[PDB]
Amino acid sequence: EFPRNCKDLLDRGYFLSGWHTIYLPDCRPLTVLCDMDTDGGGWTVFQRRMDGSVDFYRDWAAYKQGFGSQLGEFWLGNDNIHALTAQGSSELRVDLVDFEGNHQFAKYKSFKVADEAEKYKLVLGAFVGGSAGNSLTGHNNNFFSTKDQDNDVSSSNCAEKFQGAWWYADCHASNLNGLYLMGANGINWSAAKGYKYSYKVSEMKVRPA
Amino acid sequence: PRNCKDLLDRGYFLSGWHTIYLPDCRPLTVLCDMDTDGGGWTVFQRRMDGSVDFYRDWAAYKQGFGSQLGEFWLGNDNIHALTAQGSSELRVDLVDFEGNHQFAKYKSFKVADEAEKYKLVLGAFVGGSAGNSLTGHNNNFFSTKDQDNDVSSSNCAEKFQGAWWYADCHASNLNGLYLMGPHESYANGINWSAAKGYKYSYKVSEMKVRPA
Amino acid sequence: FPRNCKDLLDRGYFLSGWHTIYLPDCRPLTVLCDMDTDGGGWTVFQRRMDGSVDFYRDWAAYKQGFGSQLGEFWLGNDNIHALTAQGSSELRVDLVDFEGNHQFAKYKSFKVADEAEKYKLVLGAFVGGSAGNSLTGHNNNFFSTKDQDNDVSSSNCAEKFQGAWWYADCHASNLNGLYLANGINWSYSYKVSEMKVRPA
Ligand SMILES: [Ca+2]
Ligand SMILES: [Ca+2]
Repeated sequence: EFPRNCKDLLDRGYFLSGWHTIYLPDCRPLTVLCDMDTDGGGWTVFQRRMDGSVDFYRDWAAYKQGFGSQLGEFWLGNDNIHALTAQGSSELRVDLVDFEGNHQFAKYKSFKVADEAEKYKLVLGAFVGGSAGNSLTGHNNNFFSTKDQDNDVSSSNCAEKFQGAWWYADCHASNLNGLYLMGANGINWSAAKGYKYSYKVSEMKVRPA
Repeated sequence: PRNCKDLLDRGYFLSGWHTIYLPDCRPLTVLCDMDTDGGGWTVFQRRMDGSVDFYRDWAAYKQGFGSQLGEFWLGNDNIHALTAQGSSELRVDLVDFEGNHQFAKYKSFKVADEAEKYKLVLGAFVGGSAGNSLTGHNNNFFSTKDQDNDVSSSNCAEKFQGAWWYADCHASNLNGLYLMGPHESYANGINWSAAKGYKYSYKVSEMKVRPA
Repeated sequence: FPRNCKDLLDRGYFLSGWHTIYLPDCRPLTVLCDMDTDGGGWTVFQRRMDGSVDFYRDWAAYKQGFGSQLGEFWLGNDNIHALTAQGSSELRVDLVDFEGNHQFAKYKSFKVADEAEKYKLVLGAFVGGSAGNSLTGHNNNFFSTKDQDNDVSSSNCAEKFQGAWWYADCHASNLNGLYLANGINWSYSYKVSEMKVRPA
């Protein structure tokens, strides 16, 4: 019928991950990538990196709308992410695979992204656990920044300096939306300042708690 | 459409995911191979990079798991449903690490219902450059690490890390660990034996069926 | 209602992906929409990326289309003609070399005639692109396959360069040639190729 999230789809027999249309709070249809395999399944994937084929060094407008390909890398769009997390309580999961096939993850108790008027402010709950480490520690309430709209608290333009949009505060390292390095490689996710971690694949996803 | 063959006849010339309806009319999105050996094949297993964990339990293999964007096991209940009626042929398409396509084709293929433990009902091997690795596997029950149904004293699924229609296992199979060996051409990816004592490594595998 | 990827883009489909559009004869066709590159709304009719698909096929194969939505494909000459038979359409060729460098070639006008006209190439001016005009001087050329030689060269161009294309008097391989230099060639070897159209 009118699935409201990937969890509803999973309950309806959809055991394989894939794209499906779900209906947002205002019933706006949105085709999203459902992770039906990982940690119970029913996760709506809003970010995916895997080979650096997609340019993520985009402006505010692009991140607002979303960009990329369903066949590969993408950013679902901030308005969409806000819409997906505005209702109820949602948990955040970050799934990563290093360049040797090791899967690692990080999970957060609650995750919400405010609307554009609030600069897509990140409302992040407690770090639940995960082999990947808590790279988003202290990021609760950080506003979103893109190369053309610096809403971070650093003297440098974080989004430019780390070539990517994120919920920056006082930036010191690149993140999952940074440049996909080739020949550190891929993208970074580290909980320890001064130490980078290279991942080939990244997926940020949400599911009602 | 009740299968990919109906879709092919319907004009769907490109391989890809489409919805079909099992006998009970319950919809199921399946990967159709419309290119290989005349097209119309319904793919129930696909491996390509070892991104998906195939060391799963009976419940997992029963329902199916993985991703439409990559590796997956369509699900034994689904596979049974797809092969329960009439006669279906089985095709296994592999690609080694040097890009060479190899295959194995069987005259008839069917997976029994869960009641009969998804027993493999395999007809005659009709040829294929990949060799007949399923030789003498007909009537074998399906075994997963948690649901042991082979005719051995050991739990084959565990020893070779992977669910399969084991009898008395000897080597790994298409559902085993996707190895990352030091050598790319051999002892890498997944195994399918061309003949007895001669194992070969494959980077990609697809198991598919088509009504005969 | 959507007649092409531009219609889909305009209706909220911002991510590239496969969607159903309706051709002039109203028959549905699932096509790959590039919603990202150069304004988006491009209908991709050819894609190469790893050499997994055999492109050395006959007239019938190229006429209907072949390949996989999950990878490499040729949408089909009848479909390409159908997609460009009305109004004016732009052609874009997006390529990626073996190091990740994206390059492109863009043409102001592009159309593939019907089968009676041997899917003749109707190509407008080269609007630009980092990849250079490799289709230079191919306007009005017929499409040729290994079993249907419609070129002007004494030899069988499609066979000689193992791939179907709008050959004149062949001299090199093209985007529909053997995927090996590695990969495919465009007047330079590339790992990924996408040919796409959008109404102008
Ligand atoms: Ca700043
Ligand atoms: Ca046993």
